[PDB]
Amino acid sequence: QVQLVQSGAEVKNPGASVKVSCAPSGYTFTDFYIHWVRLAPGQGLEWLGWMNPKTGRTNQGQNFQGRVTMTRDTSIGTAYMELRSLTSDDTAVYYCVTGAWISDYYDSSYYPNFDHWGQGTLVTVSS
Amino acid sequence: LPVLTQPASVSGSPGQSITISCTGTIYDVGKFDLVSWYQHHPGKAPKYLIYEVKKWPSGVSHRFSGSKSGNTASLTISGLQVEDEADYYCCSFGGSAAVVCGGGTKVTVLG
Amino acid sequence: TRPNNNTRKSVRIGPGQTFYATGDIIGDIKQAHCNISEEKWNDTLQKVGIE
Ligand SMILES: *[C@@H]1O[C@H](CO)[C@@H](O[C@@H]2O[C@H](CO)[C@@H](O[C@@H]3O[C@H](CO[C@H]4O[C@H](CO[C@H]5O[C@H](CO)[C@@H](O)[C@H](O)[C@@H]5O[C@H]5O[C@H](CO)[C@@H](O)[C@H](O)[C@@H]5O)[C@@H](O)[C@H](O)[C@@H]4O)[C@@H](O)[C@H](O[C@H]4O[C@H](CO)[C@@H](O)[C@H](O)[C@@H]4O[C@H]4O[C@H](CO)[C@@H](O)[C@H](O)[C@@H]4O[C@H]4O[C@H](CO)[C@@H](O)[C@H](O)[C@@H]4O)[C@@H]3O)[C@H](O)[C@H]2NC(C)=O)[C@H](O)[C@H]1NC(C)=O
Ligand SMILES: *[C@@H]1O[C@H](CO)[C@@H](O[C@@H]2O[C@H](CO)[C@@H](O[C@@H]3O[C@H](CO[C@H]4O[C@H](CO)[C@@H](O)[C@H](O)[C@@H]4O)[C@@H](O)[C@H](O[C@H]4O[C@H](CO)[C@@H](O)[C@H](O)[C@@H]4O)[C@@H]3O)[C@H](O)[C@H]2NC(C)=O)[C@H](O)[C@H]1NC(C)=O
Ligand SMILES: *[C@@H]1O[C@H](CO)[C@@H](O[C@@H]2O[C@H](CO)[C@@H](O[C@@H]3O[C@H](CO)[C@@H](O)[C@H](O)[C@@H]3O)[C@H](O)[C@H]2NC(C)=O)[C@H](O)[C@H]1NC(C)=O
Repeated sequence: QVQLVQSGAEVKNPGASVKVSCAPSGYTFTDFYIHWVRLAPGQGLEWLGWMNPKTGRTNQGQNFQGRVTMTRDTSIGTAYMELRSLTSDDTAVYYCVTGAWISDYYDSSYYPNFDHWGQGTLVTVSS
Repeated sequence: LPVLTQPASVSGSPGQSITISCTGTIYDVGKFDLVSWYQHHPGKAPKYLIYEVKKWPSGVSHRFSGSKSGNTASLTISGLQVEDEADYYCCSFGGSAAVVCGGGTKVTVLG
Repeated sequence: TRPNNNTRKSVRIGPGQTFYATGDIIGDIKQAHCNISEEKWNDTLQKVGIE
């Protein structure tokens, strides 16, 4: 079984920023892409962005740019997801997701072959 | 984003057959077969049971199967039980350069 | 193939004439390439060697 962990549940004030984690192993971290989604509370989920673990290329949802940013380090080998402008209505379970294999001759970043999922990072905010 | 029109609930007694669909736009699925379906179950981590529209990853009963026609795809089902109740979702290719997901649905199988 | 999926951004230079330069690239920036089955190439190489 592949090893996969996020940062635990988090708490903020509305309008603040978040730094949710994902630190998997079992495969070399530059093998498969990393994806993030927002599981709404009683509504359909929404898609945030994807990581190329091997390069600085990034892409995010067409509605979430500016609100979301997301980076990675290789000294410790972990990637961090960020989101500004939190509200009480968007409090949700934020999931780390594994993408498709990384090929240098064709693009598979957007393939939704999500074989592995994190345990879920709940975030809730209050005044 | 287009929240694909999932029917919020289609169900009946155990052993029934249903088809969870979700429909979008001419541009999204008309050039790819990138569709996958997921599960949610009182708050636990999700499951992953169909991908590439009609392909099975591994530990999945073949009751679940895929279908496609133009702007819409579906998750075909036959032979349900109470354990099959879950929040099923569809997420597929949504243009440059991302995926988009539907409105969700609950299989309210009775009992 | 060229796996990039590029796009056309428009410019006007001087009066009533135009030239086009690639726009913002969609998706991951992969590498361009060709492919040849090594078996058919190799059978060709040895068929030319025997000659
Ligand atoms: C020009 O020419 C070039 C070639 O010269 C050509 O490029 C090639 O194209 C191929 C076709 O697209 C492409 O093939 C794909 O390969 C994928 C993976 O490749 C191999 O890797 C794995 C090895 O597994 C990893 O990870 C495990 C842990 O899981 C680990 O234990 C292993 O050790 C290994 O470790 C990693 O790190 C190592 C560190 O040293 C490293 O050495 C390893 O190499 C590795 O990086 C093997 O198991 C495979 O057999 C492959 O041999 C392969 O996954 C992929 O198939 C999937 O994608 C298809 C679409 O491309 C789908 O249609 C298909 O269904 C497959 O779907 C699986 O994967 C998804 C997730 O991506 C999953 O959701 C699915 O359910 C399914 O998973 C199934 O298995 C898992 C268990 O693994 C189950 O849990 C599931 O339930 C399923 O049963 C393709 O086959 C090839 O890579 C590429 N070559 C290169 C170099 O890029 C190019 O296209 C040509 N182009 C032109 C224009 O000419
Ligand atoms: C490779 O790269 C190309 C671009 O270089 C991508 O192609 C574009 O993909 C985007 C999706 O990211 C497409 O977006 C759609 O554009 C439509 C254009 O609308 C105008 O033109 C049409 C047709 O002429 C008119 O009918 C229309 O009235 C407009 O004048 C939009 O209308 C679409 O918006 C609607 O649908 C989306 C969902 O599909 C909804 O979210 C919107 O709210 C709205 O209801 C849509 O945005 C774009 O058309 C593509 N262009 C071309 C030239 O192909 C490829 O996707 C990319 N491929 C990969 C694999 O990365
Ligand atoms: C190549 O370099 C050029 C700069 O020389 C980049 O163009 C610049 O892109 C930025 C970011 O999009 C533009 O500024 C933005 O303007 C919006 C207005 O809505 C503002 O809200 C943003 O905060 C930001 O300031 C900038 O105008 C633009 N430069 C010019 C001359 O128009 C370009 O993006 C680079 N290429 C790539 C692929 O990134």
